[PDB]
Amino acid sequence: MDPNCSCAAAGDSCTCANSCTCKACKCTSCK
Ligand SMILES: [Cd+2]
Ligand SMILES: [Cd+2]
Ligand SMILES: [Cd+2]
Repeated sequence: MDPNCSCAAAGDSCTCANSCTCKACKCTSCK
């Protein structure tokens, strides 16, 4: 369930290099 952003999990491999989805991503790959 991706509400606004389900990244910054530390360890896991988020996919913010292809196409971001989070509505409120805070990853350095999408500011
Ligand atoms: Cd990410
Ligand atoms: Cd992102
Ligand atoms: Cd995110």
